[PDB]
Amino acid sequence: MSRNVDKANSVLVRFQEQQAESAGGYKDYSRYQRPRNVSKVKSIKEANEWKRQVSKEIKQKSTRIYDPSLNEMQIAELNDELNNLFKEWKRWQWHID
Amino acid sequence: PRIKTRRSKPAPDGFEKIKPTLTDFEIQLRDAQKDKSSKLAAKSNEQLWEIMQLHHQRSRYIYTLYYKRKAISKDLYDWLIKEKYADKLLIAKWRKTGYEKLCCLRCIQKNETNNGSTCICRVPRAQLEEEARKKGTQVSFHQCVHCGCRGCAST
Amino acid sequence: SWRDKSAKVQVKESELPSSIPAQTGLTFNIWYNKWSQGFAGNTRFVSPFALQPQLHSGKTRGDNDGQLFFCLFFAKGMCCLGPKCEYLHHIPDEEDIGKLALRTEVLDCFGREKFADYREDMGGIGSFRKKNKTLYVGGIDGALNSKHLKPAQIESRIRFVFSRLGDIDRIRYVESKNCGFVKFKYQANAEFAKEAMSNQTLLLPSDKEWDDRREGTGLLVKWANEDPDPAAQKRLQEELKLESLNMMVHLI
Amino acid sequence: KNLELLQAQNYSRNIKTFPYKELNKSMYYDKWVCMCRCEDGALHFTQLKDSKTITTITTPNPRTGGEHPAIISRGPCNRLLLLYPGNQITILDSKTNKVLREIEVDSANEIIYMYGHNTEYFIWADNRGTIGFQQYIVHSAKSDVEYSSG
Amino acid sequence: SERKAINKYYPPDYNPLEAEKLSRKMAKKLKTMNKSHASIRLMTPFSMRCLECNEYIPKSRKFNGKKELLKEKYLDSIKIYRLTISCPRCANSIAFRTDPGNSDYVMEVGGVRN
Amino acid sequence: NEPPPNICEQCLGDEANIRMTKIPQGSECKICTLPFTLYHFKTSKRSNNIIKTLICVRCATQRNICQCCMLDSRWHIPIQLRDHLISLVVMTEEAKNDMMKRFLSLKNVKLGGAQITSDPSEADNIVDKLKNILLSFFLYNSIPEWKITDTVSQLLSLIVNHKAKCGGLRFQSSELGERFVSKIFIIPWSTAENIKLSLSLNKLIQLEL
RNA sequence: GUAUGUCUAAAUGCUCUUAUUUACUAACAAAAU
Ligand SMILES: [Zn+2]
Ligand SMILES: [Zn+2]
Ligand SMILES: [Zn+2]
Ligand SMILES: [Zn+2]
Ligand SMILES: [Zn+2]
Repeated sequence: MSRNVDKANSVLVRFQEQQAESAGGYKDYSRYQRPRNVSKVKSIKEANEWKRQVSKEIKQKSTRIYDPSLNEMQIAELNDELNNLFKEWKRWQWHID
Repeated sequence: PRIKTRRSKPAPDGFEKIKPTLTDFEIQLRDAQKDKSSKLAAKSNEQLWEIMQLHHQRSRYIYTLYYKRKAISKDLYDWLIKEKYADKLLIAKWRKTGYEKLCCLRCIQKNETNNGSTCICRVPRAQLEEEARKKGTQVSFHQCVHCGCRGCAST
Repeated sequence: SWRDKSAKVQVKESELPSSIPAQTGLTFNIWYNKWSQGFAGNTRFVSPFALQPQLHSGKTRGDNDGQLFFCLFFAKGMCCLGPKCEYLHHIPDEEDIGKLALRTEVLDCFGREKFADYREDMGGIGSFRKKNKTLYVGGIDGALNSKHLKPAQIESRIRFVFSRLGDIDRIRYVESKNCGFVKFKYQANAEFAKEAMSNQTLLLPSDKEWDDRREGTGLLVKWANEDPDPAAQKRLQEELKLESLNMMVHLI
Repeated sequence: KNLELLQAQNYSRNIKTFPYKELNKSMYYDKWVCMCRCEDGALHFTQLKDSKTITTITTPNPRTGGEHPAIISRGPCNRLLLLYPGNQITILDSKTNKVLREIEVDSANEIIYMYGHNTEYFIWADNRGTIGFQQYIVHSAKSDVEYSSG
Repeated sequence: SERKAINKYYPPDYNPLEAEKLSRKMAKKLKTMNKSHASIRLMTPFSMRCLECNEYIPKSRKFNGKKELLKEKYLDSIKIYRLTISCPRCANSIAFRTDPGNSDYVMEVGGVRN
Repeated sequence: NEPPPNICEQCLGDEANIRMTKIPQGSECKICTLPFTLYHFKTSKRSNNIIKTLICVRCATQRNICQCCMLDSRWHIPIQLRDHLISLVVMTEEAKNDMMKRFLSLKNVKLGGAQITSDPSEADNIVDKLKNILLSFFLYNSIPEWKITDTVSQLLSLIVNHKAKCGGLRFQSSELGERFVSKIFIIPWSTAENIKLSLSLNKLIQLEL
């Protein structure tokens, strides 16, 4: 399990995380992938967390896309990615509450 | 008390009479000796104070029966002393003049204190009160941080 | 009139004063009392208690002995010592302020060292360099559980909470910034107010979201970074001048 | 003609603990009656089905603010259903002390009934008569009633 | 605390099978582990030119690549891999495949061998 | 070697005997964050709460202040105020930086003004100069609410916006109000024209944002 | 000797597969009869 990722997703760590989730309510919304279809999330806190995560992602995307080699295609691709992120964020701002 | 290990003989004559009085104390002690999650410094201190008081009280009871009331045999008293029940030094202090009402020994360790003196408890309420009156303020101290002893003095 | 109003206080009994931390992290660090191996959680949670001062405020073990400093816990609204507390339980009156006005430079009305530099977030116990009586209120959205209220209503609510807590100089709610500036007469009073209203809900019993006030995040009450718009500045300057004049008079 | 005192304890009268049925090592059901004392961030539950056996189980209280569940009900396999204000339900394993699931029930009305020995689903009910299994809704909320129990 | 640590501490209740099951349940949800292009450190055997900016990355030069499994195996039961690299100057994704028929590699729309 | 503590007369107390303990490198000074000896005294034996020194002697010297009070050694005024007065007749800029503050502390220049305060010559002169220099109901028509409240009390919840200049006092009692009216700056119930105009303008301003 | 750095506003249970590993790390060391 060299290079840290393996360590992170080693069974023991996972178990610990699960335990934390069970007792006290420590989740790491960084750690899990954000769900595709909203309205399968009855809790508000979770939703908020997800929204926050997406915002963070968007910010990250923004930070990188103004790099100096602007003509490279990665940046262009991200522009679409950025849009997608924005859309997701908007969706997360649903009007149930 | 310590634990019996056939070192000293089980007990002298009149222990059966007093035992039920000083066995109430044990229960109290047990209640005291544990995690009262005090969550607060003052509260924590209070339990210690209570414990100290309890310790004092048993000794006083013993002392009272042996010296003042004199209803218990010398041998029995000696045995008690040998055991952890009574405090020997405390008893001695009590027996001496000016120390009869005495919360605990470490309230008269002059070495201990930051200012080279005894605990305030040892000041008779009278004097402190008088001082307060002279000043303008009301009665200043309630109980010391060693042991809860509102007006320990012999007065 | 706190003296003749009551003696007793007993705000939150020592059975239930507080649980110790709130689980961020995986493991609990014994030395810092803070959860470790992770940081996910906005952390600020609403006070379970509050200072309803008219009910609570009272004589203390401190009052009799001649304590200067007021009870932080009382302010927060959770002083389990109550009448046997050594710190004072009332809203800082003028006389009291006057009495501890010598010390009020170095340390707060709670008897705890004011710092030389402000905290970067203006978040707690103000600096001794800059005297202040002026509190930033914030997180009013969060403190009201995202309620669609009128700004005016919010302002009124703020006034109600803060007037009770101390002699007000002046208050401003702002729609654009989404905040509530308050200014007091006495720094001590301001400090007390801050202590009280840290992590407090602005909601009332009559509101429909009273039972879920705990689930939100409380008021973010902090110190005021001075207002830049010019009239205010001018006023401040004038005040300073007046103060200087007073000082001069005292001297001569 | 004779009675004896077996037990005295404090409890939390606002924690609604439903009596759970259970099958004997013989072939009938005993009603177990249950009481909950929520103190110092722990839950304490004194149960009995008769005068011969009184058990008390201790569990931590899952909520970080240490707030009390309104309703508590047993599920299969050491599952404990804990209903919290705002219609939030925590399933806790009573043997491991682990939090298994956190469910937010989708109802503006206060949940007033929650039972777990119905055995893949539990049943809950609104103060307006919404009844759901957890999932599906067998009955919708009425405007003209209020319930406090079930 | 020391790289050759014999036994990692477990909680007093740790049903290992159960734990494993739990992990599995929370592996589909997991971000890492449920993804492709897992990282790797590799030296470049081909010694090739980055097709965009013509940067002549020579033999044995070390990179933090991404190894990903190609689903279409060679023959039957011997896997082949895509091994992503970036050129030092321009950030163009070079990669290559390991077709083991010739005991060597194949370039994959990154650069050219020379 | 160590220099002595600079504690003022009002700081220290009113008595002819005080006992204090010195705690060498006790705490870091608040200004400089640099170890120094804490002196802490109890004033009167029995009077509660200690008075610990919060600053290093050097820093005190530089600012010319009580090591407890944080006030001018001479005039007993907050550093700002004392310095401000001097300026009126230049002020200190404490540099609020981890490293730089320490450096500043170690410098021995008497920062700004302190010199004047120290010397009988200079302080006195400054003082002289200063001397010379010296020698329900809505409410309409800036001043603080604590003054307004006081005024109301004298006359016997009190809302007042300043951008509006519109103070809606609510005693919530018909007795208090009817006493208030008889016992007596426009004050109706729930150059006049000019005033009205100004008020209107204020209202407009309030309402545009 | 398992490198590193920036980046952070405050669906539920179910089971079935194994005589393995898309395993990762190379700082460590390098010869014949
Ligand atoms: Zn004593
Ligand atoms: Zn004592
Ligand atoms: Zn004493
Ligand atoms: Zn208190
Ligand atoms: Zn002083």
